[PDB]
Amino acid sequence: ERIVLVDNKCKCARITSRIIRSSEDPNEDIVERNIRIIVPLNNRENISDPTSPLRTRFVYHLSDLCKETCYTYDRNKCYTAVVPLVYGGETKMVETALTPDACYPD
Amino acid sequence: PDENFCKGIKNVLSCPPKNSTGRNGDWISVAVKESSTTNKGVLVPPRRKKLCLRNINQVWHRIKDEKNFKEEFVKVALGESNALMKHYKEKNLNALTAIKYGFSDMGDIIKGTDLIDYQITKNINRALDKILGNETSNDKIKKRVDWWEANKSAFWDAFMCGYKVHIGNKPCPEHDNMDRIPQYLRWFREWGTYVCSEYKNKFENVIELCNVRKEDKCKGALKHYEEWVNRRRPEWKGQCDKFEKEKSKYEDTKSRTAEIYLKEICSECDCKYKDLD
Amino acid sequence: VSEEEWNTGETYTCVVAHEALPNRVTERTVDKSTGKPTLYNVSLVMSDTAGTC
Amino acid sequence: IRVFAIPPSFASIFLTKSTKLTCLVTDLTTYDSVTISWTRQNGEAVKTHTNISESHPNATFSAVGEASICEDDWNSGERFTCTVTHTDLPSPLKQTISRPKGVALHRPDVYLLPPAREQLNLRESATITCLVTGFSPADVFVQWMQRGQPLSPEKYVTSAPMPEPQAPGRYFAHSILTVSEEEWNTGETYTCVVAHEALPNRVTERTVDKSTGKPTLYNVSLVMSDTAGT
Ligand SMILES: *[C@@H]1O[C@H](CO)[C@@H](O[C@@H]2O[C@H](CO)[C@@H](O)[C@H](O)[C@H]2NC(C)=O)[C@H](O)[C@H]1NC(C)=O
Ligand SMILES: *[C@@H]1O[C@H](CO)[C@@H](O)[C@H](O)[C@H]1NC(C)=O
Ligand SMILES: *[C@@H]1O[C@H](CO)[C@@H](O)[C@H](O)[C@H]1NC(C)=O
Repeated sequence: ERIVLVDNKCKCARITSRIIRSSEDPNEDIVERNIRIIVPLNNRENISDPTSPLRTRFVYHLSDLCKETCYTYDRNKCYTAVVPLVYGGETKMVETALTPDACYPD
Repeated sequence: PDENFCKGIKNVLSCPPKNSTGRNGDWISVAVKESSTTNKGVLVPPRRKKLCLRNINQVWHRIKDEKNFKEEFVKVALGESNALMKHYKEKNLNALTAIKYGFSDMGDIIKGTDLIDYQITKNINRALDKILGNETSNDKIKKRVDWWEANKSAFWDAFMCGYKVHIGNKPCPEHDNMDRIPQYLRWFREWGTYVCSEYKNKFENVIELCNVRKEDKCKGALKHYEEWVNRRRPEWKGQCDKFEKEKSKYEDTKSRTAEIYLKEICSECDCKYKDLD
Repeated sequence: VSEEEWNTGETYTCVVAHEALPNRVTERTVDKSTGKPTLYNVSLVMSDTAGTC
Repeated sequence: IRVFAIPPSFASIFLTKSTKLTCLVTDLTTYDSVTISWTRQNGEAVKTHTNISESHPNATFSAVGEASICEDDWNSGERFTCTVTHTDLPSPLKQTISRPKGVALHRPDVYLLPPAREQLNLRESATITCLVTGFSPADVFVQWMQRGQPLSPEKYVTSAPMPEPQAPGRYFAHSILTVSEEEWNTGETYTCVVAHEALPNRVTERTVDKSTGKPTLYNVSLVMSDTAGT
């Protein structure tokens, strides 16, 4: 019964609006926005770069997300980085899987 | 009638989803057992590891009567019925086996004979001992067995209450009275059913690929099958060894090979057995 | 329109045409679903399980 | 007379892209008569060894092995042996080496544990344990890096793989990086990389620092604007 206007995945916002149906009377029925936004609370500022510090200031521009480095990982997409590896004198750069269940071989 | 009477709804606490974990549980990973020497090679299911006892964990000390003892296990049984069926509703599979396995596991926790090293199990055992009175070890074990055998009716009726809130008009199934079957045989049956379903799936894939078409994808299918059988062989070895050690003590298990014990009774597809011979 | 009609959702879409416009059509929309709302419940959970939304 | 054959770890298979078998013979007299060709399952050989040193720190003989076997042969698991021609042994010694066949492949889980608050109260050194759980077989390769560039191998020490206490066939690996306490307090990101065959991308990485690993406080600036929306 609620219309999901905007569902951005990185900001993990859920812009959805619902109307409570009133009784038999002139219309004063309440229109609501059922916005339910979720914080990671432990992710870093550069989501692709693992070597970033903790992000504390989360800026949620609600008008902007309707239509910028993004907050939480999405299981559909891959956020991957390259890490150096050494067996000796040689240095080899190998792509790594930052999050499971997203880039698993399917 | 083969149904349950209208049971009043009691407050139940939420439980974490069984499919919340991305790994979907690990059969191989076993956390705690009573002893891995006398009970070697037994595998704990994800269902037992995810067995949500939050309702009894809150009031395991404030409880002082057997009427509340029956009522509290009804509350957690309803939560398990909601959790198991919702998990299998997404999976589109029959949840009766999970319901009865969870009931039997809960009953063995009530006994204290459940093949687990939980202090929660010890706490519930001590609470039930102080409910009925303190006696010697064998006497209190036998009294707890008798009490659970007498009072399992309400718990099992709550389980089909959770079952019939969804199935509705279709008749309720029968108890099947497997409560005499211990924990490890039931875990063997659950493991066999799970691994037989996965063998059905993987064998269907490897047939549909290799038998019709050596394609690289077919070679990958054979490699996946090889990896899975290599993963599952030590589990079979340990469980069969356990069956051989505890072989002689029941009549139903007098059949010599463990695979035919799995095959001849219940909860199996009669397809594969992973014998080393 | 009748006041009873606006209470039910008909999406009352507005369409215009003009020269200095890219598509030659700009589509605007008003209904009872979108508007100034009476109640705002902004709900945040301080979740620790991240990377799953 | 000491002889050892070291299987090539999966890091040697992956990073070097070449399978190099070494059957080292050390702590013995020097005769310089070493000519060893790695025998395959059949009688033929692939390649001879290279770079034999006729000196040792304790004035003895140190030998090494070298070969280039295709990776598909190792996937097949054919048995390989190293036989010695060097003249001190009256009879050649054979060390049968091969990849085990039938072993399970469980993906490892890389887990980072921050230093305890008791140790951080000392203010000299901070120890971080990169604890790996549930990999099979034992051969696991682990690295430590700071902010993207690697550390020296002396800074971090990793233990040999050991059987899991309760799991039947799994193994656990435990590695420690010892750093000064003030570096941990500055917030430098310390990361651990584990290489194994059963991983999806063969490399998975985890990062921990002061703000991530058991932080004392959660500082969050929860700002929001334009609640009217469009
Ligand atoms: C930090 O975020 C920036 C985006 O603002 C990224 O930097 C570049 O990202 C592109 C696309 O992934 C890469 O092709 C470039 O190589 C990145 N730049 C550098 C210098 O590597 C990236 O997500 C983050 N930066 C780093 C260094 O990880
Ligand atoms: C917002 O309020 C409505 C009722 O007015 C309620 O149904 C809805 O669940 C609320 N939103 C959240 C996130 O709880
Ligand atoms: C905590 O956050 C506030 C507001 O973002 C900032 O002013 C302050 O410096 C922060 N303190 C620390 C120790 O990060």
